[PDB]
Amino acid sequence: MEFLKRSFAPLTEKQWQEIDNRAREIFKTQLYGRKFVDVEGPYGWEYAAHPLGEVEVLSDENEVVKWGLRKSLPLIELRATFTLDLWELDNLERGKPNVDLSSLEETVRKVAEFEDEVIFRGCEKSGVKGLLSFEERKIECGSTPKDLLEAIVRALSIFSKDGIEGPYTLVINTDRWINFLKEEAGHYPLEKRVEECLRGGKIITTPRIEDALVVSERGGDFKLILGQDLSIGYEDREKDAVRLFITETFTFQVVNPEALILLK
Amino acid sequence: MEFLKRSFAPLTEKQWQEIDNRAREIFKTQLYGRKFVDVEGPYGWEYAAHPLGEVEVLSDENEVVKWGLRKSLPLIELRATFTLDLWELDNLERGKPNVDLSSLEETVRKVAEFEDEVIFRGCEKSGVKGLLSFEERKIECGSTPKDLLEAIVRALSIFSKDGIEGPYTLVINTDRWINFLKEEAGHYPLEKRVEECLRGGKIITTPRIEDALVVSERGGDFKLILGQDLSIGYEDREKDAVRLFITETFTFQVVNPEALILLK
Amino acid sequence: MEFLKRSFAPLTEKQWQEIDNRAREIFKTQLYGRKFVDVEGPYGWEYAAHPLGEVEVLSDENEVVKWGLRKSLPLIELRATFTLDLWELDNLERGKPNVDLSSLEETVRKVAEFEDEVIFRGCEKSGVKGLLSFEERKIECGSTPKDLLEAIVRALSIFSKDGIEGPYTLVINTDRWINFLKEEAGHYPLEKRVEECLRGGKIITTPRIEDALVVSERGGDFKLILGQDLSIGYEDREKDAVRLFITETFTFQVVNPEALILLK
Ligand SMILES: Cc1cc2nc3c(=O)[nH]c(=O)nc-3n(C[C@H](O)[C@H](O)[C@H](O)COP(=O)(O)O)c2cc1C
Ligand SMILES: Cc1cc2nc3c(=O)[nH]c(=O)nc-3n(C[C@H](O)[C@H](O)[C@H](O)COP(=O)(O)O)c2cc1C
Ligand SMILES: Cc1cc2nc3c(=O)[nH]c(=O)nc-3n(C[C@H](O)[C@H](O)[C@H](O)COP(=O)(O)O)c2cc1C
Repeated sequence: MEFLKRSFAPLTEKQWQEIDNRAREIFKTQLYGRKFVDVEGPYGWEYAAHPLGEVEVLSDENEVVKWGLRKSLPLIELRATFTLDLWELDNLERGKPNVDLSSLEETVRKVAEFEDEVIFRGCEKSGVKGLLSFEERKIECGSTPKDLLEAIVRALSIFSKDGIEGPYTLVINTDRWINFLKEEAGHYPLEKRVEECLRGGKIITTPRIEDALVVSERGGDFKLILGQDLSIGYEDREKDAVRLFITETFTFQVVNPEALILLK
Repeated sequence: MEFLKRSFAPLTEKQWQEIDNRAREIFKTQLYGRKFVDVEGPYGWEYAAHPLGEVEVLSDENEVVKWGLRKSLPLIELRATFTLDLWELDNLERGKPNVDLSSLEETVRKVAEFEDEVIFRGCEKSGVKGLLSFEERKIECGSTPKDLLEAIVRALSIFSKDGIEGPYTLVINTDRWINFLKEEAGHYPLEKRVEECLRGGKIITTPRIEDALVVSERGGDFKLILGQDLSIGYEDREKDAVRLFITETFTFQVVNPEALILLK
Repeated sequence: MEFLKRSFAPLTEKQWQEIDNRAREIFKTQLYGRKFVDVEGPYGWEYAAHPLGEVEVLSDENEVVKWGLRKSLPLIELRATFTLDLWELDNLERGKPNVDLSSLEETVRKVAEFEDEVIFRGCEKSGVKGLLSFEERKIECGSTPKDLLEAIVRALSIFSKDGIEGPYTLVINTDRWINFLKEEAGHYPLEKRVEECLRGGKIITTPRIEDALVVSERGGDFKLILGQDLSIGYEDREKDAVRLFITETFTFQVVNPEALILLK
């Protein structure tokens, strides 16, 4: 929106859309949190807190007018600034297809890592509890593919007991997955066996957690509340480059922990 | 709305509307805060916090992704419960015009006093700063009517210097006003002189502050944010009476302190 | 107009209009000169001098081609620059109602004081003669309200003798007015008596002169020639704030001194 001072940057429309395309690609391929959680629609740049629907009573028991504050979740606003050399973008205007945007790539990766850290591990300052903070939803597993399949079927049985009925995904670490493939030596596609024992589910390999994780895709369980989605604006010009920034206002909420099962 | 479990109370429509009329009368005549502040429209029972439009940066200066929470004002939810004898309301159904509602009257007065305390003195727990907490907007005065008129004209000059241009009101204590009338012995109507020196303003006498107070009615200066306006619901029936409650979700915000001048 | 480089400032339309509203309020409430003088319409940013309709003959008496320059009043162009923190305005974009504009307020007050100094006391460098520079239009007065009323009726008689017939206003100092009220102890509203003896006039209390002053509102007596009215533009960005400026091109002319009577 107009708060992103994009129209005041010394960048043409083509340069802005190239930066936007690069950031969108990297964000789309590196936002592992947004692959299984539900994303609540942006409420605007002015959104400040998400209602938790609770009252914290702070009055004495003898008082006649008993009152209390309303519990809410404050929104986390992040701004990561990066400088892009202006001569390289002017070369983009000259016809250069491969324009150097390494600073933009690094900043986008850092922002995606920060958002995934908030989603998975949470933030204590903002009051958000991540996926990995629900220890009561944990079941053990082994390093054998048979152990993984048995853990998956046990997780499905737990989901059925809890009333969770929907598509299931396996959020497993990349290295762990690489290893599980290693003990699978020609017998059958391990990914296909996992998907079959996931009742037609899919596998999400992410370098954001150490152990594995199983969630249900039925929806309405894992909200990602957005005030303003990932956006790029302009701050100032440092006489050789332009200092752009990536901003996003958001919070996270695990509504139903029963739709979550941690392995190992 | 339907959260107020009014339809489950053993009260007919006539009894509910009599209770509502009595509460509305007492609230209308005893809500001195709502006589000069601006009332933002109710946002619903689900409103939790009012955006302050600020960011509290909580990241280190060396971090690449600098972030911060969004500042908001939590809503104060108050519930004051009262029991009304059911036989008296059934007598209301018999044709009794003067039905005993003394408990309702006392509870309404207590709720109005609580809201005015929040508006004027504020609450530290909820982060609201009241009118009387702005000491930098204070000018001295005397116990002589001439001193009051001079203080009023000085307050108007201060308002003109600050750019505040609108209708002005005098929020003075009842006893103080009674006294100022006492030193006015037949010379001229003191209220008329005050209103003339207020540039056509009016006088609000309230037993909610000790000293006097001057505000401008131009609007957009003193917001009273309402989530749910003053409403009456039903909790339970104590085998002889019905335990009804008065609920209200609200917060207060002094946007422009320049529209406020405290006397004495 | 486009000379005010407003479109090149890192401010959205909302921020510009908030700054404009604040400046307009303060200017409207603090421009005591523009409350009784006639304001000639803006002639544009290119206006340079106001014709006085005179010729200053600079040729010798023996010359055959006698010539002379045309007398004019040069326009006074003022630029007062102020820096507004950009983070506070971005908070305005976040939803903050009370945005800090203290620098803007101080600069607006300084500009208003400068314009009133030009109007009342005048400038010797630009050739403008202010209201207080007409000593031949002076009548004595006293510190008693009766003395003020007698001075007002004498000023009206002088106006009638001079042929000035129109609405009359009293431009009196704030402190002086406060005092005159002080000697008025319950007898009658002194402002009403002054307005009645002003033949239905009004009272303008200003902290811009020491003594009092009486003028007629008939019009066409006190011109405030404007080239460009009070406007706000943008100069540069100091890497944290934006250096905006307030500009105005104007001069002043007392056409008929007979429409002016100074008290004390
Ligand atoms: C701020 C506040 C909010 C309350 N909200 C509710 C509510 O949503 N539902 C409810 O039944 N009681 C509510 N109450 C009151 C009590 O929880 C309970 O209903 C009852 O009034 C207390 O009865 P007791 O004296 O047996 O504890 C609330 C009280 C306060 C002070
Ligand atoms: C959470 C957050 C919010 C920010 N919001 C703003 C803003 O609204 N406007 C702004 O100009 N800078 C904002 N910044 C950045 C700085 O305030 C400033 O603009 C600049 O980026 C810092 O430059 P410095 O290295 O000279 O301090 C924000 C930074 C963070 C971490
Ligand atoms: C620059 C200039 C402007 C003059 N303007 C006027 C004028 O507006 N009206 C006028 O009657 N005479 C004007 N005069 C001339 C004298 O003021 C006067 O009219 C007459 O010509 C002189 O006669 P004298 O020889 O008796 O002085 C002007 C002369 C000069 C050099």
